[PDB]
Amino acid sequence: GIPTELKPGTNQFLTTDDGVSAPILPGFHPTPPIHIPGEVRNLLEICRVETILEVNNLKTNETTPMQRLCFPVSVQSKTGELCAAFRADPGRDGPWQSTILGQLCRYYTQWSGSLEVTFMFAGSFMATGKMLIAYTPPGGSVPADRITAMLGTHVIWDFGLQSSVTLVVPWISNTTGIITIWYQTNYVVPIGAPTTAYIVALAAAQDNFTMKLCKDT
Amino acid sequence: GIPTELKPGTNQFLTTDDGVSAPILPGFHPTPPIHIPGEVRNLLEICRVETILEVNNLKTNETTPMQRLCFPVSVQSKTGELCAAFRADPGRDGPWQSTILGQLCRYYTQWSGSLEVTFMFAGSFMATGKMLIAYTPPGGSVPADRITAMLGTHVIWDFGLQSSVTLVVPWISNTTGIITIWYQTNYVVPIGAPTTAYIVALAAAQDNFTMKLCKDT
Amino acid sequence: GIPTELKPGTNQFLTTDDGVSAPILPGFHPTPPIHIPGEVRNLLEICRV
Amino acid sequence: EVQLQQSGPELVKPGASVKMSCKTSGYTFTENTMHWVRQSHGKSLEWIGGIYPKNDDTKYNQKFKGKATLTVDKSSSTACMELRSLTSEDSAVYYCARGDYENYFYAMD
Amino acid sequence: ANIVIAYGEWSVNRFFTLDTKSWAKDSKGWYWKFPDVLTEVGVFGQNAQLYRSGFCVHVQCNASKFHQGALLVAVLPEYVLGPGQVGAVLTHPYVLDAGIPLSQLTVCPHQWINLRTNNCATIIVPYMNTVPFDCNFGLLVIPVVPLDFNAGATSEIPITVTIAPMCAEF
Amino acid sequence: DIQMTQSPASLSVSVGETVTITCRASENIYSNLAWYQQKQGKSPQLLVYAATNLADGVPSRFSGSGSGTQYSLKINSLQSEDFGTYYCQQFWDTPFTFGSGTKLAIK
Amino acid sequence: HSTQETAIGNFFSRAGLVSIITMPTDGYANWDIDLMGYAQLRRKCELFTYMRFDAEFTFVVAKPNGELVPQLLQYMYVPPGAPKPTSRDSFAWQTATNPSVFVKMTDPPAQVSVPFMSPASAYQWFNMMGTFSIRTVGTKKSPHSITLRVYMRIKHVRAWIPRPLRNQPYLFKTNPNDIKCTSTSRDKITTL
Amino acid sequence: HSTQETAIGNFFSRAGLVSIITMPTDGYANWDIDLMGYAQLRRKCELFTYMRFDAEFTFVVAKPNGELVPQLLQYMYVPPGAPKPTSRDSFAWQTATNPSVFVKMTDPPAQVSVPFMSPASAYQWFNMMGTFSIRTVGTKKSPHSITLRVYMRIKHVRAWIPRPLRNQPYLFKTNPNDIKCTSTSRDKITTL
Repeated sequence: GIPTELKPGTNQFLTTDDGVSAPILPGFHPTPPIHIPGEVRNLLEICRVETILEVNNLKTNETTPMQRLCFPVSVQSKTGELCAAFRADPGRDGPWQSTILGQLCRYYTQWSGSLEVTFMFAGSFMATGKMLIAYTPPGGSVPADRITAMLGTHVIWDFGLQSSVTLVVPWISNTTGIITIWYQTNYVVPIGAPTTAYIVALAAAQDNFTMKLCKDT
Repeated sequence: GIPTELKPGTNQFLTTDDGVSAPILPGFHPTPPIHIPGEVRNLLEICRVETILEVNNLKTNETTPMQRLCFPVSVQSKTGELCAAFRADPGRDGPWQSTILGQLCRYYTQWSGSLEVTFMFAGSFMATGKMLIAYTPPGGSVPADRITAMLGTHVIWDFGLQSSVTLVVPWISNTTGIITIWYQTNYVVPIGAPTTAYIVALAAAQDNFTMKLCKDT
Repeated sequence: GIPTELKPGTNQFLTTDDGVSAPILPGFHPTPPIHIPGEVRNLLEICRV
Repeated sequence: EVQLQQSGPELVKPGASVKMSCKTSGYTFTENTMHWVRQSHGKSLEWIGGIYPKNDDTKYNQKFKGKATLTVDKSSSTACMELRSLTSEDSAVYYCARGDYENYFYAMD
Repeated sequence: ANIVIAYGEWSVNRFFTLDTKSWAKDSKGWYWKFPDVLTEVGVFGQNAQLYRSGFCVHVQCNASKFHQGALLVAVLPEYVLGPGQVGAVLTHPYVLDAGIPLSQLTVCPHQWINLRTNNCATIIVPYMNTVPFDCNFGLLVIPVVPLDFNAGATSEIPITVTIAPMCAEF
Repeated sequence: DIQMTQSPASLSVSVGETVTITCRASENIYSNLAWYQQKQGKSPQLLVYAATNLADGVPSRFSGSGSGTQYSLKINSLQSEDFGTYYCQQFWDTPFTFGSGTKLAIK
Repeated sequence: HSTQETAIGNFFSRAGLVSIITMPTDGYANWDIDLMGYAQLRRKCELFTYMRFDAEFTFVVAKPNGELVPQLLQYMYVPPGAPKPTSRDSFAWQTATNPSVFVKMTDPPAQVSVPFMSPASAYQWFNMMGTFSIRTVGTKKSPHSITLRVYMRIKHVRAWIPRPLRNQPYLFKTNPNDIKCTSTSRDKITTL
Repeated sequence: HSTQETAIGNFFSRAGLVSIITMPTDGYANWDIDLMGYAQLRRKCELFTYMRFDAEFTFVVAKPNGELVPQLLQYMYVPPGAPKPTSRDSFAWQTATNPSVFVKMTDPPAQVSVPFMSPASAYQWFNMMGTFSIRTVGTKKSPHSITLRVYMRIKHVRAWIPRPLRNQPYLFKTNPNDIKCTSTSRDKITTL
């Protein structure tokens, strides 16, 4: 026979080692598979679908989690007030824990890419007004008022015509950004129409978003 | 020599493992085989031959098993009476335990396919009459009378001309059907001819019948 | 190295097993054979006389 | 002081059943186990079975598999035993003994 | 075209006629063991005292149209229990005295004899053995349906068996 | 199945002598053996368990020994309160088969 | 980074401990095959509905203290529907249709593979692959405590119908039965 | 489903236990080769008359308690017609025409193969392949109890002449000798 000597690493079991074992039943023929709609080749497909974040998170809303989905806007708010401000880190606990992206980022350590945030206006049809959506670059400071947040990345959202926009976060890394919603014009309502509206926030990952170094939690 | 390390699974014996052993006698020449009629390549050939079921199964026939083979038909029976009714599951104990198909299905767990049932009339030549052979689809109910069994799968068997027919069970699965024999016309007999006849039931598996997951009993 | 697992039948000695052993003297050259009359290829030749 | 009090003897018609129960006191019931021993005539001893009331799991002798049936009540701290299909030779003496701590070994005191 | 070929493939030449068995209502069954039962018949009488031959057997029953019944004829290679032209009688036709049930007897080559539409049946079987030159196979004829007839008719129905050996090499 | 018997059938030992009693087992338990004292009309109690350690209420006169399949119980000396019978115990496997029993007398 | 690490195959690829079996001074332990045994590997499979996967098993035997003894053990697989052994001397251990793996403690851990056992095209989580049986060979007890652990990998992963994850903690084993918020809180809306 | 599982080859393929040999504190045990030893694998072969098969054998040695001891044993095959050994020191063990397999208890089970031994073209069930011999090497007794089990597979299955199965239970070993109905019963004909 061909002479050989056992090298170090014999008689061991490695959990990440991919071997080829011996089938218990050599003559068993399994049921042939059929085409099943909704097939997923990679976890990137699950991260690209839009899901609802929680911007309304508060100690008072613990009893009624249904109000956590949306945040109110009313006629009482004046020009220049800050409606909502939240940091976006997919991994950390917060508004991003409810989305499917933040949950899939818990099984992984290093993730990076670009993100997207979508808003929806469920208010009355005859209501009109403008909303300032600003994003502070990572490492900056919180905008003090409306005029200091216009110098950075911003988009004007007017629900009198366009009901939704897409804010693209340029870059994120974990080895964060500041999304603030400012009041531009006061909420305009006619007679008989509701004086309080709700806005639902959605988010989805882009194609350049990558992940690695699997770690269980 | 070529260095190698023993992977997990060394020094074990698997009952389903197909190896190549060392012949005890290296120079022994066995007797060369010759052509033997009646060769069987697969167990499907044994299931396709027709065999006799037991429809006459009763507590009284235990002393004389010879009467179990056939079931009587007489002039006393009127129109609309149920001659015989039996479920067909090849595996379960019952009329299908006597056939070679039911015995081969005992060594296997999952079997499916189509079946066939054949009847034979051993009665007198000058006798005439009609017989209703009905099959209830799996999951239905037992037919109450003759008129409710005609709506389903049925065949008219008249032994005045055709002495046998083939009833094909469309589908069976194990993860049953109802075969009933109803009286259509009364048994017609002339003078001097026997007033009681016997009918023998035969059954055979079809080509689409498959079996797997061998389990001993 | 190429991973492998020992199948049943390792560390045994079979009397009818034909192997290839290691020569004790690697450099010894035996005497070359010469043609010897009366050679027998098979025991059938002895039975036919 | 550990004390186990049994019931009184009964007269059973052959073919009927019997209810045997003996209360336990002086210790904690559920942490330990219970056993039964039959003394056949004239002099012999045989181990009927045992019950450990944490699951409850039990083990019986091969011959008593189809006769003896055991159950326990942890509210009154008692142990019960049922015997069915009594025959003429089934007359014997039964004992109530407490076993080890989650163990059937360590011979009963 | 009722010729039944076994297993799908194929002064010495003449028709040997055995005895005619009387088959009544209370009967059970008969069986013959080839070649042994044929060794005392005709030219083979002094021949048997190696043989390679195929066997062609004919089973004919003469009965009127007023009777009723059915028989079963089959060829079982190496049939061992657990004999002259008279044959023998099975004491337990259900197990055929083999301990083997009668319902599965149809696995072997067979032809149904029904007194209604057919008065005769035949089975052509070749020689099957591990050694080509040598109780090869028995012939089992047993009624599935017993005889029933009105009083005044003939109570005995003769059953004849004729042996016609084909391709005989001695 | 596990099976064991004692030897001999019965003994007679007066007060103040040595009692040698043995019970042999077919298989080897290696560990556990117990002895029980059962008088007339009363229930047994534990004396010596695991062939070595003795239970409460038992004096130093009772001492066990033996290893493997050969065990013994040495009683030195005998007292007038020791009258009764002895048994043996095996924890090796279920079900447990007890001893045959041996009766004591006074010479 | 490439797409190979986030792929469906590498997400179920890493091995895990699916069972813990301990034999005191019983003799045989029957363990049913389940992937729902522990919290890990459970939440991951509820992300999907239909799943088709081959099963790879690993048999690791040891004592409570860790030392190895030259004792021979038997590892048998019981297909679905086959009767379970009631004891060590029973008939189920001599059954020919139940495969067996004879390994010792000095023998490095054996690896067996179970093909797809379901009659359907894929498993439905919202699943019985059969059960095992393990005993020490011989008609007598073995004076050694055996504590073994079974490792299970997943080969040839196929996925369908992605489902939303379950935020609430699990109650029972066979059913997904005081509601808890899926995210943390903060005192105000404008606070970071 | 495919036709590969129901094929004649895969029906006899699975291994089984054909023997149980126990040596008390004798020294040698001679066991004759028979496939009729147990109920399983017996009823299966009576379905057919002529059968041609190679034989694969497995020698597994252990103690009653299961622990392994470094003791050397001898496994010898005796062809049909050869004399059987009458003792351990006899001449049959030094015979050159009787093959031997030298294995230890730590040595994993050896596997030997027996070709077709019959002078005819196929076996007739309605069959002696020879006998074995096993002893412990040395001129002195070995202070260890040896209990071994032999596993037997079947390679290159060939079948002829399908026969009806035997419904009645077996009586003796060499002959297929109170008749029992092959099926269950019911109180009426029209009842389900």
